[PDB]
Amino acid sequence: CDLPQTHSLGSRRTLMLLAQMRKISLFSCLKDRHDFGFPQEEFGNQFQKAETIPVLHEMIQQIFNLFSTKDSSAAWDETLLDKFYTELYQQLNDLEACVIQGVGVTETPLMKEDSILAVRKYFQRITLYLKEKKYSPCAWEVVRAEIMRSFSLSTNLQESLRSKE
Amino acid sequence: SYDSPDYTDESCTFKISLRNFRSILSWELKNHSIVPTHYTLLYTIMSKPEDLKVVKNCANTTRSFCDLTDEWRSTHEAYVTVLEGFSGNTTLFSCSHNFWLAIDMSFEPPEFEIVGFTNHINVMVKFPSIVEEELQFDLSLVIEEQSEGIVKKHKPEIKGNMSGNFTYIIDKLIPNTNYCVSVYLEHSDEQAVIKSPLKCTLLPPGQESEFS
Repeated sequence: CDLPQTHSLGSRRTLMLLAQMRKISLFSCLKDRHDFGFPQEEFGNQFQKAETIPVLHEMIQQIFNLFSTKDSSAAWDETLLDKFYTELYQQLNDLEACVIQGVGVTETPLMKEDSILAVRKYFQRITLYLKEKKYSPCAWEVVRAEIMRSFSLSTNLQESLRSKE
Repeated sequence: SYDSPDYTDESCTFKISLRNFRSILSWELKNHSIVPTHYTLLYTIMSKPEDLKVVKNCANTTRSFCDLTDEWRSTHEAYVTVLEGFSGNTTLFSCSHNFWLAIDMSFEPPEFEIVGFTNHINVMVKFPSIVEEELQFDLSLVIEEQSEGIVKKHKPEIKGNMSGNFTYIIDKLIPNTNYCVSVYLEHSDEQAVIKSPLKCTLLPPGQESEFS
Protein backbone atom coordinates (compact mmCIF):
# COMPACT_ATOMS: atom_id res chain seq x y z
CA CYS A 1 0.00 0.00 0.00
CA ASP A 2 1.10 3.58 -0.64
CA LEU A 3 1.63 4.69 2.95
CA PRO A 4 4.23 7.43 2.16
CA GLN A 5 3.05 10.17 -0.18
CA THR A 6 6.30 10.24 -2.12
CA HIS A 7 5.01 10.50 -5.69
CA SER A 8 2.26 9.08 -7.87
CA LEU A 9 1.15 9.51 -11.47
CA GLY A 10 -1.85 7.22 -11.14
CA SER A 11 -4.84 9.52 -10.75
CA ARG A 12 -2.89 12.25 -12.53
CA ARG A 13 -2.70 10.00 -15.60
CA THR A 14 -6.38 9.05 -15.55
CA LEU A 15 -7.36 12.72 -15.48
CA MET A 16 -5.11 13.40 -18.47
CA LEU A 17 -6.49 10.43 -20.41
CA LEU A 18 -10.02 11.75 -19.91
CA ALA A 19 -8.95 15.09 -21.37
CA GLN A 20 -7.13 13.41 -24.25
CA MET A 21 -10.24 11.45 -25.24
CA ARG A 22 -12.03 14.78 -25.73
CA LYS A 23 -13.56 14.78 -29.20
CA ILE A 24 -15.07 18.23 -28.79
CA SER A 25 -15.33 20.97 -26.19
CA LEU A 26 -18.32 21.53 -23.89
CA PHE A 27 -17.42 25.23 -24.08
CA SER A 28 -18.77 25.14 -27.64
CA CYS A 29 -21.81 23.04 -26.69
CA LEU A 30 -24.44 25.52 -25.52
CA LYS A 31 -27.35 23.12 -25.16
CA ASP A 32 -26.48 20.28 -22.81
CA ARG A 33 -26.51 22.39 -19.66
CA HIS A 34 -27.77 19.50 -17.54
CA ASP A 35 -24.86 19.10 -15.15
CA PHE A 36 -24.85 16.54 -12.35
CA GLY A 37 -22.42 17.29 -9.56
CA PHE A 38 -20.05 14.74 -8.06
CA PRO A 39 -21.00 13.65 -4.48
CA GLN A 40 -18.04 15.27 -2.74
CA GLU A 41 -19.81 15.20 0.63
CA GLU A 42 -19.11 11.47 0.88
CA PHE A 43 -15.65 11.65 -0.69
CA GLY A 44 -13.87 14.86 0.23
CA ASN A 45 -15.37 14.80 3.71
CA GLN A 46 -14.54 12.40 6.57
CA PHE A 47 -12.22 10.37 4.33
CA GLN A 48 -8.76 11.84 3.72
CA LYS A 49 -6.41 9.08 4.85
CA ALA A 50 -6.77 5.64 3.18
CA GLU A 51 -10.43 5.60 4.29
CA THR A 52 -11.32 6.90 0.83
CA ILE A 53 -9.51 4.00 -0.89
CA PRO A 54 -12.48 1.51 -0.79
CA VAL A 55 -14.67 4.20 -2.31
CA LEU A 56 -12.10 5.02 -4.99
CA HIS A 57 -11.83 1.35 -5.96
CA GLU A 58 -15.55 0.94 -6.52
CA MET A 59 -15.70 4.43 -8.05
CA ILE A 60 -13.17 3.50 -10.72
CA GLN A 61 -15.03 0.20 -11.12
CA GLN A 62 -18.02 2.26 -12.21
CA ILE A 63 -15.85 4.35 -14.53
CA PHE A 64 -14.28 1.24 -16.01
CA ASN A 65 -17.63 -0.42 -16.71
CA LEU A 66 -19.22 2.81 -17.94
CA PHE A 67 -16.37 3.54 -20.36
CA SER A 68 -15.89 -0.10 -21.37
CA THR A 69 -19.43 -0.08 -22.76
CA LYS A 70 -19.99 -0.52 -26.48
CA ASP A 71 -21.33 3.04 -26.48
CA SER A 72 -18.28 4.71 -24.94
CA SER A 73 -15.87 2.58 -26.98
CA ALA A 74 -17.59 3.89 -30.11
CA ALA A 75 -17.82 7.47 -28.85
CA TRP A 76 -14.25 7.99 -27.66
CA ASP A 77 -10.96 6.85 -29.20
CA GLU A 78 -10.69 3.07 -28.92
CA THR A 79 -6.90 3.42 -28.81
CA LEU A 80 -7.06 5.96 -25.99
CA LEU A 81 -9.66 3.85 -24.21
CA ASP A 82 -7.33 0.88 -24.70
CA LYS A 83 -4.80 2.60 -22.47
CA PHE A 84 -7.58 3.99 -20.29
CA TYR A 85 -8.68 0.46 -19.37
CA THR A 86 -5.10 -0.43 -18.47
CA GLU A 87 -4.63 2.71 -16.39
CA LEU A 88 -7.99 2.16 -14.69
CA TYR A 89 -6.86 -1.36 -13.85
CA GLN A 90 -3.55 0.04 -12.63
CA GLN A 91 -5.30 2.48 -10.31
CA LEU A 92 -7.68 -0.28 -9.23
CA ASN A 93 -4.77 -2.62 -8.46
CA ASP A 94 -2.95 0.13 -6.58
CA LEU A 95 -6.04 0.90 -4.51
CA GLU A 96 -7.06 -2.69 -3.76
CA ALA A 97 -3.45 -3.31 -2.74
CA CYS A 98 -4.22 -1.60 0.54
CA VAL A 99 -7.28 -3.84 0.88
CA ILE A 100 -5.13 -6.94 0.49
CA GLN A 101 -2.68 -5.70 3.13
CA GLY A 102 -3.49 -4.99 6.77
CA VAL A 103 -3.83 -1.25 6.28
CA GLY A 104 -6.60 0.88 7.77
CA VAL A 105 -8.94 0.57 4.82
CA THR A 106 -11.92 -1.51 5.90
CA GLU A 107 -12.42 -0.48 9.52
CA THR A 108 -15.20 2.10 9.26
CA PRO A 109 -18.87 1.07 9.83
CA LEU A 110 -21.57 0.68 7.14
CA MET A 111 -20.80 4.29 6.17
CA LYS A 112 -18.10 2.73 3.95
CA GLU A 113 -20.86 1.46 1.67
CA ASP A 114 -22.72 4.78 1.86
CA SER A 115 -19.85 6.50 0.08
CA ILE A 116 -19.84 3.84 -2.64
CA LEU A 117 -23.63 4.05 -2.91
CA ALA A 118 -23.37 7.81 -3.44
CA VAL A 119 -21.01 7.28 -6.37
CA ARG A 120 -23.07 4.34 -7.62
CA LYS A 121 -26.27 6.37 -7.95
CA TYR A 122 -24.30 9.30 -9.37
CA PHE A 123 -23.05 7.11 -12.21
CA GLN A 124 -26.44 5.47 -12.77
CA ARG A 125 -27.93 8.95 -13.03
CA ILE A 126 -25.39 9.74 -15.74
CA THR A 127 -26.27 6.57 -17.64
CA LEU A 128 -29.93 7.63 -17.72
CA TYR A 129 -28.99 11.04 -19.12
CA LEU A 130 -26.84 9.33 -21.73
CA LYS A 131 -29.77 7.16 -22.81
CA GLU A 132 -32.08 10.18 -22.88
CA LYS A 133 -29.57 12.11 -24.98
CA LYS A 134 -28.97 9.04 -27.17
CA TYR A 135 -25.26 9.23 -26.28
CA SER A 136 -24.77 12.47 -28.24
CA PRO A 137 -21.29 14.09 -28.69
CA CYS A 138 -21.90 17.13 -26.45
CA ALA A 139 -23.68 14.88 -23.96
CA TRP A 140 -20.48 12.86 -23.66
CA GLU A 141 -18.57 16.08 -23.04
CA VAL A 142 -20.84 16.71 -20.06
CA VAL A 143 -19.91 13.27 -18.73
CA ARG A 144 -16.23 14.02 -19.37
CA ALA A 145 -16.48 17.33 -17.52
CA GLU A 146 -18.26 15.63 -14.63
CA ILE A 147 -15.83 12.70 -14.36
CA MET A 148 -12.87 15.06 -14.74
CA ARG A 149 -14.25 17.25 -11.95
CA SER A 150 -15.03 14.09 -9.99
CA PHE A 151 -11.36 13.07 -9.94
CA SER A 152 -10.52 16.60 -8.84
CA LEU A 153 -12.92 16.12 -5.92
CA SER A 154 -11.94 12.57 -5.00
CA THR A 155 -8.34 11.38 -5.38
CA ASN A 156 -7.20 14.99 -5.64
CA LEU A 157 -8.59 15.60 -2.14
CA GLN A 158 -5.82 13.34 -0.82
CA GLU A 159 -3.31 15.89 -2.14
CA SER A 160 -5.34 18.85 -0.89
CA LEU A 161 -3.21 19.42 2.21
CA ARG A 162 -2.79 23.19 1.89
CA SER A 163 -4.83 24.89 4.60
CA LYS A 164 -5.32 23.17 7.96
CA GLU A 165 -7.60 25.67 9.67
CA SER B 1 3.98 43.04 -42.24
CA TYR B 2 3.48 39.47 -41.06
CA ASP B 3 0.79 36.83 -40.46
CA SER B 4 -2.69 38.33 -40.73
CA PRO B 5 -3.62 42.06 -40.79
CA ASP B 6 -4.09 43.60 -37.34
CA TYR B 7 -7.79 43.31 -36.55
CA THR B 8 -8.09 46.54 -34.57
CA ASP B 9 -11.88 46.28 -34.68
CA GLU B 10 -12.52 43.57 -32.09
CA SER B 11 -9.87 42.95 -29.44
CA CYS B 12 -12.07 41.43 -26.72
CA THR B 13 -9.12 41.48 -24.35
CA PHE B 14 -10.52 40.95 -20.87
CA LYS B 15 -8.61 41.16 -17.60
CA ILE B 16 -9.59 40.89 -13.95
CA SER B 17 -7.75 42.71 -11.18
CA LEU B 18 -8.26 42.11 -7.47
CA ARG B 19 -8.75 45.40 -5.63
CA ASN B 20 -8.81 44.51 -1.93
CA PHE B 21 -10.49 41.08 -2.25
CA ARG B 22 -12.84 42.70 -4.78
CA SER B 23 -12.96 41.01 -8.16
CA ILE B 24 -13.11 43.72 -10.82
CA LEU B 25 -12.99 42.92 -14.53
CA SER B 26 -12.33 45.32 -17.39
CA TRP B 27 -12.85 44.92 -21.14
CA GLU B 28 -10.69 46.17 -24.00
CA LEU B 29 -12.06 46.46 -27.53
CA LYS B 30 -10.49 48.72 -30.13
CA ASN B 31 -12.96 50.31 -32.51
CA HIS B 32 -12.11 50.64 -36.18
CA SER B 33 -15.09 52.17 -37.94
CA ILE B 34 -18.09 51.49 -35.70
CA VAL B 35 -17.79 52.81 -32.14
CA PRO B 36 -20.12 51.29 -29.49
CA THR B 37 -20.61 53.04 -26.14
CA HIS B 38 -22.80 50.59 -24.19
CA TYR B 39 -21.74 47.07 -23.23
CA THR B 40 -23.22 44.15 -21.29
CA LEU B 41 -21.08 41.79 -19.21
CA LEU B 42 -22.18 38.21 -18.57
CA TYR B 43 -20.52 35.33 -16.74
CA THR B 44 -21.02 31.66 -15.92
CA ILE B 45 -19.15 28.46 -15.03
CA MET B 46 -17.72 25.40 -16.79
CA SER B 47 -20.53 23.26 -15.36
CA LYS B 48 -22.91 24.69 -17.97
CA PRO B 49 -21.69 27.03 -20.76
CA GLU B 50 -25.27 27.94 -21.68
CA ASP B 51 -25.94 29.17 -18.13
CA LEU B 52 -25.13 32.73 -19.18
CA LYS B 53 -25.75 34.98 -16.20
CA VAL B 54 -25.88 38.75 -16.67
CA VAL B 55 -24.38 41.06 -14.04
CA LYS B 56 -26.46 43.81 -12.46
CA ASN B 57 -25.33 47.41 -13.08
CA CYS B 58 -22.83 46.00 -15.58
CA ALA B 59 -25.57 45.41 -18.13
CA ASN B 60 -26.16 47.88 -20.99
CA THR B 61 -23.89 50.31 -19.16
CA THR B 62 -21.59 53.07 -20.38
CA ARG B 63 -18.85 51.89 -18.02
CA SER B 64 -15.67 50.05 -18.99
CA PHE B 65 -15.31 47.96 -15.83
CA CYS B 66 -17.51 45.93 -13.49
CA ASP B 67 -17.15 44.78 -9.88
CA LEU B 68 -18.45 41.42 -8.65
CA THR B 69 -16.97 40.74 -5.20
CA ASP B 70 -19.79 38.50 -3.96
CA GLU B 71 -20.75 37.46 -7.48
CA TRP B 72 -17.46 35.70 -8.13
CA ARG B 73 -17.17 33.34 -5.17
CA SER B 74 -15.62 30.14 -6.53
CA THR B 75 -12.08 28.74 -6.53
CA HIS B 76 -12.57 25.22 -7.91
CA GLU B 77 -14.89 26.13 -10.78
CA ALA B 78 -13.90 28.23 -13.77
CA TYR B 79 -15.60 31.53 -14.47
CA VAL B 80 -16.58 32.10 -18.09
CA THR B 81 -16.69 35.70 -19.32
CA VAL B 82 -19.06 36.74 -22.09
CA LEU B 83 -19.12 40.36 -23.19
CA GLU B 84 -22.00 41.42 -25.40
CA GLY B 85 -21.29 44.72 -27.11
CA PHE B 86 -23.97 46.60 -29.00
CA SER B 87 -23.33 49.59 -31.24
CA GLY B 88 -26.30 51.79 -30.50
CA ASN B 89 -29.07 49.27 -31.05
CA THR B 90 -27.22 46.58 -33.02
CA THR B 91 -25.18 43.61 -31.78
CA LEU B 92 -21.49 44.02 -32.60
CA PHE B 93 -19.53 41.41 -30.64
CA SER B 94 -20.07 38.65 -28.08
CA CYS B 95 -16.59 37.28 -27.34
CA SER B 96 -16.59 34.48 -24.77
CA HIS B 97 -13.46 33.72 -22.75
CA ASN B 98 -12.74 32.20 -19.33
CA PHE B 99 -10.73 33.07 -16.24
CA TRP B 100 -9.12 31.01 -13.50
CA LEU B 101 -8.99 32.66 -10.07
CA ALA B 102 -6.86 29.75 -8.85
CA ILE B 103 -4.27 30.53 -11.54
CA ASP B 104 -4.27 34.31 -12.10
CA MET B 105 -5.65 36.44 -9.25
CA SER B 106 -3.76 39.62 -10.13
CA PHE B 107 -3.24 41.36 -6.76
CA GLU B 108 -1.57 44.76 -7.17
CA PRO B 109 -3.79 47.61 -5.66
CA PRO B 110 -2.82 46.87 -1.95
CA GLU B 111 -0.33 49.41 -0.59
CA PHE B 112 2.96 48.15 0.84
CA GLU B 113 5.87 49.78 2.64
CA ILE B 114 9.34 48.64 3.62
CA VAL B 115 11.44 50.11 6.40
CA GLY B 116 15.15 49.71 5.82
CA PHE B 117 17.32 48.95 8.81
CA THR B 118 21.10 48.51 8.98
CA ASN B 119 20.82 44.70 9.24
CA HIS B 120 17.20 43.85 8.35
CA ILE B 121 14.20 44.72 6.20
CA ASN B 122 10.84 45.50 7.79
CA VAL B 123 8.23 44.63 5.16
CA MET B 124 4.76 46.04 5.76
CA VAL B 125 2.08 45.08 3.25
CA LYS B 126 -1.17 46.87 4.06
CA PHE B 127 -3.84 44.33 3.14
CA PRO B 128 -7.59 45.00 3.66
CA SER B 129 -9.07 44.48 7.12
CA ILE B 130 -10.79 41.24 6.12
CA VAL B 131 -11.27 38.15 8.29
CA GLU B 132 -9.57 35.25 6.51
CA GLU B 133 -11.55 32.87 8.71
CA GLU B 134 -14.61 33.80 6.64
CA LEU B 135 -12.75 33.64 3.33
CA GLN B 136 -12.90 30.34 1.47
CA PHE B 137 -9.74 30.75 -0.60
CA ASP B 138 -6.43 28.89 -0.59
CA LEU B 139 -3.32 30.70 -1.81
CA SER B 140 0.12 31.89 -0.74
CA LEU B 141 1.71 35.34 -0.82
CA VAL B 142 5.35 35.65 -1.84
CA ILE B 143 7.48 38.59 -0.79
CA GLU B 144 10.12 39.23 -3.44
CA GLU B 145 13.40 40.68 -2.23
CA GLN B 146 15.90 42.09 -4.73
CA SER B 147 18.83 43.24 -2.62
CA GLU B 148 21.92 44.54 -4.44
CA GLY B 149 20.86 42.61 -7.52
CA ILE B 150 20.25 39.43 -5.55
CA VAL B 151 16.73 38.24 -6.34
CA LYS B 152 15.02 36.23 -3.60
CA LYS B 153 11.47 34.94 -3.26
CA HIS B 154 10.35 34.66 0.36
CA LYS B 155 7.12 32.67 0.62
CA PRO B 156 5.90 32.57 4.25
CA GLU B 157 2.61 31.36 5.70
CA ILE B 158 -0.40 33.61 5.12
CA LYS B 159 -2.50 32.03 7.86
CA GLY B 160 -3.36 35.11 9.87
CA ASN B 161 -1.21 37.51 7.87
CA MET B 162 -3.57 38.78 5.16
CA SER B 163 -6.05 40.17 7.65
CA GLY B 164 -4.30 43.53 7.71
CA ASN B 165 -0.69 44.68 7.74
CA PHE B 166 1.64 41.88 6.69
CA THR B 167 4.80 42.09 8.76
CA TYR B 168 7.86 40.32 7.38
CA ILE B 169 11.38 40.79 8.71
CA ILE B 170 14.19 39.90 6.32
CA ASP B 171 17.56 39.63 8.04
CA LYS B 172 21.01 38.26 7.14
CA LEU B 173 22.01 41.31 5.12
CA ILE B 174 25.07 43.55 4.89
CA PRO B 175 25.15 47.39 5.11
CA ASN B 176 24.42 49.39 1.93
CA THR B 177 22.04 46.96 0.23
CA ASN B 178 19.42 48.52 -2.04
CA TYR B 179 16.43 46.18 -2.13
CA CYS B 180 13.24 46.06 -4.15
CA VAL B 181 10.21 44.26 -2.76
CA SER B 182 7.45 42.81 -4.93
CA VAL B 183 4.09 41.55 -3.68
CA TYR B 184 2.80 38.58 -5.67
CA LEU B 185 0.93 35.35 -4.97
CA GLU B 186 1.08 31.68 -5.91
CA HIS B 187 -1.05 28.55 -5.66
CA SER B 188 0.06 25.34 -7.38
CA ASP B 189 2.36 26.86 -10.00
CA GLU B 190 4.76 29.77 -10.54
CA GLN B 191 2.91 31.29 -13.49
CA ALA B 192 0.97 33.46 -11.06
CA VAL B 193 3.91 35.82 -10.62
CA ILE B 194 1.98 39.08 -10.36
CA LYS B 195 5.10 41.20 -9.87
CA SER B 196 3.64 44.43 -8.52
CA PRO B 197 5.48 47.83 -8.64
CA LEU B 198 8.82 46.98 -7.05
CA LYS B 199 9.52 49.38 -4.20
CA CYS B 200 13.25 49.96 -3.86
CA THR B 201 14.57 50.99 -0.45
CA LEU B 202 18.16 51.67 0.60
CA LEU B 203 19.09 50.72 4.14
CA PRO B 204 21.90 52.56 6.06
CA PRO B 205 25.07 52.32 3.93
CA GLY B 206 28.33 51.04 5.33
CA GLN B 207 30.55 52.47 2.61
CA GLU B 208 32.14 54.90 5.03
CA SER B 209 35.83 55.49 5.73
CA GLU B 210 37.75 52.23 6.17
CA PHE B 211 40.01 52.38 9.21
CA SER B 212 41.29 50.13 11.99
